[PDB]
Amino acid sequence: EDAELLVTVRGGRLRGIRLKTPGGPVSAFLGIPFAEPPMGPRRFLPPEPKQPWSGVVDATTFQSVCYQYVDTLYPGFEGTEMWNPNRELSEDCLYLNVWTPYPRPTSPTPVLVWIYGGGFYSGASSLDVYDGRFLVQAERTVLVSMNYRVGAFGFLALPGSREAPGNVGLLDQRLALQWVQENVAAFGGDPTSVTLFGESAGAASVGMHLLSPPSRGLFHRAVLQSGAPNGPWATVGMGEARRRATQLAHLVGCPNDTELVACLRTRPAQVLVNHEWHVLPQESVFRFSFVPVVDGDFLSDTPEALINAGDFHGLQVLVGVVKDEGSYFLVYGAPGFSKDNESLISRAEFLAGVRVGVPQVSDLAAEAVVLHYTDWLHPEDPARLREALSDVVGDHNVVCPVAQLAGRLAAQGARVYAYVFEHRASTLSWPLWMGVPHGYEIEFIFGIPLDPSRNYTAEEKIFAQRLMRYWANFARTGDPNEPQWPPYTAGAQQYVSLDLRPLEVRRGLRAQACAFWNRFLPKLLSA
Amino acid sequence: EDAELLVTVRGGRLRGIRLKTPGGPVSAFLGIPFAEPPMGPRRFLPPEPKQPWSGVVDATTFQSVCYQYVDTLYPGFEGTEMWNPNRELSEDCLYLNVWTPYPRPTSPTPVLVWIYGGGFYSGASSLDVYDGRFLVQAERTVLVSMNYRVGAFGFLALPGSREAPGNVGLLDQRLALQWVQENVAAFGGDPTSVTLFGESAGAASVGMHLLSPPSRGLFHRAVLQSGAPNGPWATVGMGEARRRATQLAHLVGCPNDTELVACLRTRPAQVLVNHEWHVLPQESVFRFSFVPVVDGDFLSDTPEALINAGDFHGLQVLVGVVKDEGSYFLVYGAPGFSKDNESLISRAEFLAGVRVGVPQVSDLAAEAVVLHYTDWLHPEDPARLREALSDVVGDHNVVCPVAQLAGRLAAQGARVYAYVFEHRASTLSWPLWMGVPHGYEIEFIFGIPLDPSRNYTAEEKIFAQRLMRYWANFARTGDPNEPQWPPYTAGAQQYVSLDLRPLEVRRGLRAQACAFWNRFLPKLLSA
Ligand SMILES: *[C@@H]1O[C@H](CO[C@@H]2O[C@@H](C)[C@@H](O)[C@@H](O)[C@@H]2O)[C@@H](O[C@@H]2O[C@H](CO)[C@@H](O)[C@H](O)[C@H]2NC(C)=O)[C@H](O)[C@H]1NC(C)=O
Ligand SMILES: *[C@@H]1O[C@H](CO[C@@H]2O[C@@H](C)[C@@H](O)[C@@H](O)[C@@H]2O)[C@@H](O[C@@H]2O[C@H](CO)[C@@H](O)[C@H](O)[C@H]2NC(C)=O)[C@H](O)[C@H]1NC(C)=O
Ligand SMILES: COc1cc2c(cc1OC)C(=O)[C@H](CC1CCN(Cc3ccccc3)CC1)C2
Ligand SMILES: COc1cc2c(cc1OC)C(=O)[C@H](CC1CCN(Cc3ccccc3)CC1)C2
Repeated sequence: EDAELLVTVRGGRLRGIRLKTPGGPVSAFLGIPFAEPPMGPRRFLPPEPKQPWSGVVDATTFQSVCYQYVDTLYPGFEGTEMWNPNRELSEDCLYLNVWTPYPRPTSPTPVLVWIYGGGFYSGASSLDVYDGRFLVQAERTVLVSMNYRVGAFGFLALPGSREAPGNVGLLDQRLALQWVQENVAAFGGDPTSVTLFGESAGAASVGMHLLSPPSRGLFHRAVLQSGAPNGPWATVGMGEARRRATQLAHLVGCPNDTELVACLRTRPAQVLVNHEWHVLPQESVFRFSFVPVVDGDFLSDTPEALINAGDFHGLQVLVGVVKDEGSYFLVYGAPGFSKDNESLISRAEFLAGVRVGVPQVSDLAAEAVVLHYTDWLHPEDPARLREALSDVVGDHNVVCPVAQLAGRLAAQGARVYAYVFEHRASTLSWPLWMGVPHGYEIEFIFGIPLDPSRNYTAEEKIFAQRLMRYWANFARTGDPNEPQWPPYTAGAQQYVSLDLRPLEVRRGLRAQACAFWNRFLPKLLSA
Repeated sequence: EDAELLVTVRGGRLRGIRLKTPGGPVSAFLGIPFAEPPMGPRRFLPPEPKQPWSGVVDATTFQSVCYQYVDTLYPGFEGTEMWNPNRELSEDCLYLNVWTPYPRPTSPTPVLVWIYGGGFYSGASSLDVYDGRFLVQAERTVLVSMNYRVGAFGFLALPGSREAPGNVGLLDQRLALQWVQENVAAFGGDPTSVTLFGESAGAASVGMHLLSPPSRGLFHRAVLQSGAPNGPWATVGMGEARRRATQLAHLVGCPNDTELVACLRTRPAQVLVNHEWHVLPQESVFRFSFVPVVDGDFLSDTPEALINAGDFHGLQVLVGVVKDEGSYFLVYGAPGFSKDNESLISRAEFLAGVRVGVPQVSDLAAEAVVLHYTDWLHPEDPARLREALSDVVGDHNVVCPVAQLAGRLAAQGARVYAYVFEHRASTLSWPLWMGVPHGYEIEFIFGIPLDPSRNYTAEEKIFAQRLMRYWANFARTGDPNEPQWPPYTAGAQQYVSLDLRPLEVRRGLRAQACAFWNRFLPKLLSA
């Protein structure tokens, strides 16, 4: 046997596997249990630490994916399938993965912890696009990724109840981070240099750990890609969480909070998934039924309030967005959109699309959106309308929540670096009109282009290596730099473009659009 | 005696004067009485037709200027003095002026009728800049201009009362127009071709005659320069007119409508003028105490409603603005502004200036203004802030009311031509930062540069001749064209730039800005 692939952690012994990479081997420990399986009476409850085991746990393959909806929108299309579960679904799903250089580092090595996105309703650490093998070999880090509960299993909340307190998926993440603190040294990782990074709901997760004191001691630096805890999709208030939980019970034949959860616990996991989208109150894109709930516990206040009131001295954070954050979402409900035509919508479809992209706001707020995003010299031009609705959804859900987070953190003591990712992958299957869509920077950060079996270009490989170096520099030092990448500040608002050309420094994260969403529109909604 | 200078009109015989002009002689009949002097018991009352006289009235000089405030902001500065009364003040002021070619035309000639601006509180037909001799000689038109009551004497209203019904200044204008119908043929003018033109409050007056049926039979075309009847300064509601009238009475020692007006009729004219500005409810620029009142009589409803509900087929209209409608107004009250420095204001002064320029709106509405007019990449640049406040005032008071009117008229049957006047006069006394300010296209339309005694460049003389041709072409044919000047439409929104260069066609009268003022902001104020 190979001693490099045998590790003893606090709970017992593990057997890993040696993996090939174009640059040399790496060691991988996949499917390490970090919590007791949250099944049966355990459903909806906070995770409990995994009890010690005798013998050797086989950490040689990815474990199951947490129960979740499977996207049926374009069956067999690789653009949607790459995000779907690639292992069987199970509620017995709380496992994490460690990648380390081969042979294992003997001196403490900086740790990256990946939190996957997927709207808090989907995702898995086993997806191909999250393969940590390239980052670990090229940049000599330890990489950890964990599965955490999603959808009703992670975030159904009956606030006040002990049975379904909400946010347990976030506690799954915290438990994995405590696991890293306690065991990552056994794999050569340095528990004193832990950088959290995540995308979309994973980024929103990272931010929530920044704003929750019990988690803030489990890591040192943060990377938020295309997501933020203050996103209008990332949290729900207590009353709407209760209504969504109560409607879900009703749709599956249930029924006292205790009595309601007890009946929910009797239902097959798949039954809850089958009705998940039906508890959304209005037609929408970029909205998800079961998300973190602001209840005073995990989050003592709203993320916006917590951001505006925080001392962030000593924090370095790396944030950014893709060029077209909104386009991807339009084909899941905006009238007139399809990946298979050019989606050259009419003004009437644009107007209807605005209510789908900004659901549950006053007619006055919707008019304000139409005012800002209409070119009144070309009010009915279909191409401009398509781009404008994509900007509405992208600005409102991603860019402007990210800009607000970065502005407040910088103005309150944190060093912030900002990027816009502007390269469209040669391999992208989605239509050209979607531009650079949500999620398609991840494969470059993880160095997937280095995989020879895939058909990336030679400068795409160099680009991936640049990005891995930036990300790993930030993990090691708080500074992505080795043309220079300057910090983002509330005044100068500098960020860099990431593409095949050299770094170009630019100003303003859609500053005009984000003044509307971050400064004016809240005032309108309060009055 | 000279027969060219003798004319008989319905009220009796008139003697005029022969005027010299760089291009040839013109006949002028200045100071023709068209109403009984509205003095004593007649103050605040509708005008009464001039009773016929025996003998010959000498119409040889301008009559007195209607009682009015005199601008004291920069004493002896020609930029302010040129607008101040150049004849003694009197309530005995209801006289009009006719200019005709010498010798008198042999065939019926098109008539231009000028209505001066001055915020409805000031102005006079005698000002040097309204000298009709050049238009008449260059373009062989008949030109008429009238005095009409201003300030409290023209527009103090106690709505419902017979003693101060309001709008008598507009009835002064209407009576003069009836005089033109009955008498202009005696000067060679064609009463079937009468074109109204006016600037600022005169433009708004022209517009109100378009929307008042009794006036509509007295003219055929209209020209609105830098003003519109739907401007937020040009009308007041019944209750606010009553409150201003009542506060004016209170401030001059007056306690029943008839008893109140009777007490006011005893006060010296100058005493009413001395208190005129004190009835404005809030600190402001571009607001005037006594303006046309929406009463159900002269205006069946608000100008905005009448515009939106009217059939305008068969109407030709020429409308336009200067490049910098707002700058002039800032030195009358916006903090940090002066003609004598560069008025490089701070953000704090800008914010304060926005409430002065947009008085009596909700805090939320003010925030919406700040959002649209702040460049959030340069929120504090003094030069940009100065230009932004000027655009706020120019867009809100002039450009966007003119654009709304032009768009509605075109879409409802009228042929519309639109211009932006972009030439800054060589002789201009105001600082360079004001650009092309409110009012400074008038001297070119009237051909004042052809006066040799003045020091205009030769190119300005050519330019004035071009502009007179456009105006007279429109007056004769409804079409300024002889590069072509296309009609303005709600869709294409085409207009021409007027300066020393040839006609350049452009699109949108500040369209992004005016969507905010005309489409969104009203919805906000009602909610
Ligand atoms: C672009 O596609 C949308 C969606 O239609 C789907 O994709 C097309 C490629 C084609 O295969 C359609 O039949 C598919 O349904 C079109 O909008 C749809 O129009 C139909 C009827 O005309 C309607 O029943 C759907 O609800 C519409 N989908 C909406 C509103 O989201 C759209 O018209 C296409 N654009 C074109 C053809 O120019
Ligand atoms: C630009 O001028 C304004 C107006 O001030 C007047 O004109 C100046 C040329 C100078 O002679 C001033 O003293 C005049 O009062 C300045 O704003 C004024 O500032 C003073 C304080 O110094 C204050 O008492 C006034 O109320 C201000 N007036 C207004 C209308 O706000 C302004 O500071 C000057 N800007 C410069 C010099 O950059
Ligand atoms: C089935 O019903 C619905 C399903 C969805 C929506 C609305 C729905 O109806 C309201 C959405 O808005 C979602 C659209 C996202 C699906 C996942 N992808 C790929 C991706 C996954 C993870 C990270 C980054 C990208 C992005 C768009 C799904
Ligand atoms: C004394 O108080 C005030 C006086 C004025 C304002 C506010 C005031 O206090 C709030 C204004 O806003 C007015 C500013 C105009 C004065 C006349 N001119 C010249 C002109 C005359 C006729 C047509 C076109 C231009 C333009 C600016 C006057």
